[PDB]
Amino acid sequence: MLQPKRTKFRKQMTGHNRGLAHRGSKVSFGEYALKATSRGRLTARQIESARRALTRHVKRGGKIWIRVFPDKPVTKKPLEVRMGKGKGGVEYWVAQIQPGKVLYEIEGVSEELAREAFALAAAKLPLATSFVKRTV
Amino acid sequence: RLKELYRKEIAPKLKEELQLANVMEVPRVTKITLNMGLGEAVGDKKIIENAVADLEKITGQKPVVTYARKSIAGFKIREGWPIGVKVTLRSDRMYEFLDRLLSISLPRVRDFRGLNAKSFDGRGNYSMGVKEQIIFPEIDYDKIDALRGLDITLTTTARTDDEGRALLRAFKFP
Amino acid sequence: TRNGRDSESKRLGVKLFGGQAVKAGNILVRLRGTKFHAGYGVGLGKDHTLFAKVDGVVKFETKGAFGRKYVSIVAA
Amino acid sequence: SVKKETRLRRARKARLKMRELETVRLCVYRSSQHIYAQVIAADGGKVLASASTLDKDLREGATGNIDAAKKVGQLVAERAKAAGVTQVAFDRSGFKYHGRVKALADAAREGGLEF
Amino acid sequence: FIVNAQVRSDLGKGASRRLRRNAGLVPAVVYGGDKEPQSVTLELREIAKLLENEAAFSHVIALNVGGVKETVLIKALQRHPAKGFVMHADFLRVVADHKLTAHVPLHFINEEVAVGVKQAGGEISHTISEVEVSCLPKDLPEFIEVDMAKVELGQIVHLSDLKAPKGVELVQLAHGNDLAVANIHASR
Amino acid sequence: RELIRLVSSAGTGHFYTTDKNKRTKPEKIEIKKYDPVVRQHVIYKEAKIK
RNA sequence: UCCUAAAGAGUAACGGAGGAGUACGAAGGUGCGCUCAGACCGGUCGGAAAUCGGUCGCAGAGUAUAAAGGCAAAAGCGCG
RNA sequence: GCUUGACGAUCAUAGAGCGUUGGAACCACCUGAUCCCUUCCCGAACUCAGAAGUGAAACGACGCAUCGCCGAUGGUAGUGUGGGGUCUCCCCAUGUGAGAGUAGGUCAUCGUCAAGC
Repeated sequence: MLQPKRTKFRKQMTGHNRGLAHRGSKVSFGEYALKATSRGRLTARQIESARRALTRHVKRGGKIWIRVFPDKPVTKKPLEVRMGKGKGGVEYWVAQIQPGKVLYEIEGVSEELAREAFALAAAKLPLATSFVKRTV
Repeated sequence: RLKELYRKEIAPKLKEELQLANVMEVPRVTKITLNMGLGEAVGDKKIIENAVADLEKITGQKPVVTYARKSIAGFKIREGWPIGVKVTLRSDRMYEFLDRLLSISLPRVRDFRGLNAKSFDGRGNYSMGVKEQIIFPEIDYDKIDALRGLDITLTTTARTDDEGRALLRAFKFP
Repeated sequence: TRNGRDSESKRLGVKLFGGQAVKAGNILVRLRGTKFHAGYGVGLGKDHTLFAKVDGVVKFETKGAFGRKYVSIVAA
Repeated sequence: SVKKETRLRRARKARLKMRELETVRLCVYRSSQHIYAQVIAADGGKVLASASTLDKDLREGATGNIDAAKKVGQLVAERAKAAGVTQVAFDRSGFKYHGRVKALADAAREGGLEF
Repeated sequence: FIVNAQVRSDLGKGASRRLRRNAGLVPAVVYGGDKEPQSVTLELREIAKLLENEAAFSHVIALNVGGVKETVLIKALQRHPAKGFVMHADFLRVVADHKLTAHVPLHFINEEVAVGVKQAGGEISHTISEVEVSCLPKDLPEFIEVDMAKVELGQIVHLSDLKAPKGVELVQLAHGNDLAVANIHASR
Repeated sequence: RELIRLVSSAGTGHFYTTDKNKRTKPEKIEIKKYDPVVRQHVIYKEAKIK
């Protein structure tokens, strides 16, 4: 799916996900957008699954922007493995998202079809999202 | 020469040929290196100074034997340590410098056209060839196989392109 | 492919902060390469340790070009 | 310039050493025209007095030579005997120690002005 | 366009945060000119009905605190990132003889009759709306028209190809950064 | 780098001590340093550790 | 040596990243001399690139060695 | 008194970029190396006999505000303490409080010293 092509380090910490998305919150490239209203994580096959629901529902045209990008490595321990024998290996990638972050954007589409497209997209996402328009 | 040809001819007219205001935006010619391509078969350390034995007798001056920057593992091997040769002749040797080729010895070997038309890279062009290391006064037929090279263009020593063309020439030789 | 082996944590930093009385031998900044520079009466040791060469109080000015953070001691 | 900064690229260490150290300074000037001198005392920023080669006694015409550099060695020295130091320190100031630079200098040693 | 406003003689984090949840107000300021900035409180119910209008930002909007009235401009409104309501409206004044930079929205009128839409199959690509201008206040436009009745499949209309009220300086043409305003592109 | 020794040319060994690459320069050193005892500087010869 | 480490020190883990078990008689002192790299280009053997000649340069270079922190009053080279 | 020198206070509100100039004093060249020497070969380096020449280049002050650079107010994020909640997070009281962004200054402000007008 969506990875960085390289990374400086193979592992990050766990970290936290605090604050609001004061950046990433405006519809910067399209006319309509799926903005998240709750915080969470998107495991890069939630990214692609909602992307495939969008492009398939429009069926004629329009340009679609993917504003989110999974950049941090997430590491699991396998089974039959005791705690603490070094940090486990990377499995997937995750974008840390805040309330207010624009996830997807679209143009060239009617306002009734964009709501029907981002409702297909939001059902494949573990977030509480919303539909927004371009403001100014 | 720095004489009747230089002092009383090249000086006073060049101000109003270009509609210039005052005196010393006349250019001057100072420097070009040998840059004899030492970097081939350079790990010798006995016949780089064959180009010292080449450069001494005909140009009258001791070379610097110039070490480069790199360990350039693609162009050559850096074990052949000094790959530059450079000399500055004098303004009091500009007499015989103007008078050693393009006065007596312009046929280095031959040119089938010396047209001063096919290079408008705006840095004061000319068209003449001097690259053989054999064409120079006071040389025998063969006591050294001293085959080397010598690379002559010129650039600007002034503001624009037009400043050099009547200045590079002194006589009516193409 | 194996991690461990951190070092033993050299205790660097600004000792004897910027209003304090000094005596004329005091180590004034332990330092890993002159993050602070030498003002009026301070010394600049070999490992870039700043040391008071006279008595007084330490000032911590910012001065000059290059944005040097200086440590100078004023005999006050 | 290519000339004025490359000597102030060389005039760098003693510039700022004698303000750290607070001792005497001899801010001279040489050129193809002239050879000057002017002295600053033991604090980095105090002018003593001035003495040019535009001084009243030797504007005779061969001004600023190595002949006319030894005339300057006892010249600002009398102007620094109202100052009160025996030794005096040497601004190289990007002026390479081969010509009028030392001939103002070494004529001060006989001229009551020690180094 | 008229806004009612009040005095707002108490400032801070927890004060401004309790106007929004108890009183239902928004904080604001007017500051512009060579004059004194003034803190202003204002109602969220009426500032959202002004932002309903298509020409909210590129239009002279009247405002009164009491009997005092000003030719006011909306300069850099602030917004809740999550729920999208207005907090801190942040107005300007108008001194009627300087250049008064603002944002002006775009129209893109002739999109049905386009040689890259009709004959050759292509769709439009809005890259930029709401260009930021600098214009004297009587020549403060609501709109800037963008004509796309001759753009072909592959042709790019820039801001160099743009237009009207002629007394309106575009800020991006003042520098070498010429911006691409729309496209017609082949479909996916 | 193997350890050397710098002796005086008398019946006195003050013996400042250091090391060098003898795998580069197989001869000795005749560079001369300060002496506390004899108080003249002297030809500081080979180690000769045996 | 950096991170974790919470803007003074310090601070754990079979936590995340790398290194050392030396070099140097000059690679030190000093005296003296002296300042990068980059794109831009000139093809008869190198033509992405050298020899370097000179034009816009805007530490991005270099530091014996890991990383951090530092530098021009150089904290790189030449030579006595 | 101003022109300009000569090291310094202050350090990109002082910085770069686009015209006019100064010749007398200063300043760069220039004429050349004889007598000092400078050369990894050289008097453009630099050492100088100099003052035959020259004010454009060279630099210098002196022009002009696009750009860098400073930058409110107000808000916001954070946060010490005390208390809540639906507690991987926020809210309330209270104290504090950015960063980024938002009209625009400006071809800076100083200090001693001197030859000349």
